[PDB]
Amino acid sequence: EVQLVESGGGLIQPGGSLRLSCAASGFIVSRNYMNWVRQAPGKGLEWVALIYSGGSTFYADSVKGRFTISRDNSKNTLYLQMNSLRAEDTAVYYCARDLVVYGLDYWGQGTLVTVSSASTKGPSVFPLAPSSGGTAALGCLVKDYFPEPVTVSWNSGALTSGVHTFPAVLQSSGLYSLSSVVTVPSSSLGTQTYICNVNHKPSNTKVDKRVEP
Amino acid sequence: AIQLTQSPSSLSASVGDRVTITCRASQGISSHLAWYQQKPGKAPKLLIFAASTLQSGVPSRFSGSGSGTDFTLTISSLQPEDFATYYCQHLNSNPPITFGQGTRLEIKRTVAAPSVFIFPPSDEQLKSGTASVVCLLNNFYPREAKVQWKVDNALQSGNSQESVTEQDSKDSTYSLSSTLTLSKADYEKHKVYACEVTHQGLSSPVTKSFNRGE
Amino acid sequence: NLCPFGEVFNATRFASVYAWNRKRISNCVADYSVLYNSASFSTFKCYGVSPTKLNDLCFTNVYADSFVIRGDEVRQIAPGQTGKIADYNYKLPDDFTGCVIAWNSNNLDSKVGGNYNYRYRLFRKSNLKPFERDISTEIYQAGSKPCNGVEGFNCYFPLQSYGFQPTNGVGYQPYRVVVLSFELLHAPATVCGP
Ligand SMILES: *[C@@H]1O[C@H](CO)[C@@H](O)[C@H](O)[C@H]1NC(C)=O
Repeated sequence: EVQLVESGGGLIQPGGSLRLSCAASGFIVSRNYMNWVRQAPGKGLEWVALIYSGGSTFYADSVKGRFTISRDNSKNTLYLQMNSLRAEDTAVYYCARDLVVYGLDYWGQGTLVTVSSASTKGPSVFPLAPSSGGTAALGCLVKDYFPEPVTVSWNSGALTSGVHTFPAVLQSSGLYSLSSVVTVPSSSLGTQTYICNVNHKPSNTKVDKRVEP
Repeated sequence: AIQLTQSPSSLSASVGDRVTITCRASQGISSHLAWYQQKPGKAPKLLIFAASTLQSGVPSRFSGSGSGTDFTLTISSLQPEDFATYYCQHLNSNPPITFGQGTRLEIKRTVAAPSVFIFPPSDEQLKSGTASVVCLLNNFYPREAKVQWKVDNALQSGNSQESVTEQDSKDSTYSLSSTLTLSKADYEKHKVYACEVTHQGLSSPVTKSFNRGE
Repeated sequence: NLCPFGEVFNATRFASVYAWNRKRISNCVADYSVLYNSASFSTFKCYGVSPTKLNDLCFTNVYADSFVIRGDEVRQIAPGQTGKIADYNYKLPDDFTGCVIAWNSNNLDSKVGGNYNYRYRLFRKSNLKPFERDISTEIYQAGSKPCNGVEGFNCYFPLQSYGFQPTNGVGYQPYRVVVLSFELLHAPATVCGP
């Protein structure tokens, strides 16, 4: 029941500024070594910043002078202030608790930071209706959004077997698009409702789409 | 100062095999190395620290060894859920820490052929002014698969995009979606929309099709 | 009445850095110049005073602190530094007056299977004051659940061994450090040069 919960990521114009937060439970951040690590899309892990319980801070060369790591003891929270953001800073940012000789044992879930001049756009959601007593397929088409990410679930999380949510594809328009599909028994098409729950945090778009035969 | 180089960069092996990844440090770091497992979309998970100590809760089929410059991670009996990218880290007690570049591990298994489905554009989308047609290949192995869009038997090219899931953690198969995009105007010029699938598990190509307006 | 420097520099046994050793030097004449150019010393840095000039000064007391760190940490033994050594093991003040002397000891202090006798403090709550020596072995509490002197999750032994192997990169090899401090009080001077 140790958890680190990150927030503050999203879309930011080049040269803009952004503050990430990491809210911890199960340990006291002011008593620990803490790191930010980042992962560019499709690439490896890059260490970013480190704060000591005694208060000393250290930084990767690639962020020196632009980033500041700090903490708030009362809120048990770790911060990453990022100024003068450039395209090469686009990454998922993780906070982690550091037992230096014992490795990085707990990590947040990651928050994606996209540094781009493009506008944010919420998706349109369209049903992929089941065709016409074996195994049916149905789905949701999540179309034309920016930036990543979207989250998709089925029946408010109650349906997970046979779900496939595909990695998004960038379209020549510069907008993302993806599908999420599920296979169910044909005999349940008239008797069970199917709703895909689509959330696009950067546009605060929330959509529940019923997918009827 | 320290560069860490993993080897090989990717690799495939069957359930029950014994797998070994190596990490090579440019100078002697003596035993200050950790191993992490990263599953798609998830944070890295600590497996091994001090080069051979199992992190609490981690299955004992994972073990590490080595010291100085040459280290190894071993999975004694590979499991489907061990599909991941694995990273080594220099456990530096002063900063800089560094990571290796990663080693991608995929599960080998028996050929499975895809179930194919085609979905016509929804009426809601057509009301907007665009039409997408979606073809789904479900639960196949191996990853290589050919999807050909045919529109009134004209092989379409340049107006479709596909996407593949990561390998499944239980059945170790893949799935694929291909999306043909058209304007509503172009969509209404044609009648037979069809999706033709080629895969090692299919004796002959499978085609799924519909006629617009049925 | 020549100064017992051979007792410090040629001591058969050196302290771990968290438990750094201190020697009072008093009532002798110190010929620093033979040390300054010894070239067996990879480090000889002076603060608030000048080398090539030391033999011409007089001091109330001289302290010689000595310990083993890894060569990559020797830069932390200086005023105004940060890091696990300066923050939690051995801390020089801003207005330090004295000299730092260091040298590789891989041949003595490194063992084929690894030497684990030398240790440093990894876990501590805040920074040492200057010239503070913390030798506590209390279990360190990383969460809010107290430890009651058992090791476990969020409950860590605060000291760790270096692990000096002879294959180590030169930055991770053992170095011996001697820190001379020059105390100039309002009393007569007891250490001078020729
Ligand atoms: C330490 O011993 C060496 C070898 O016997 C000697 O050359 C050196 O002068 C000694 N250092 C002292 C006495 O400070």
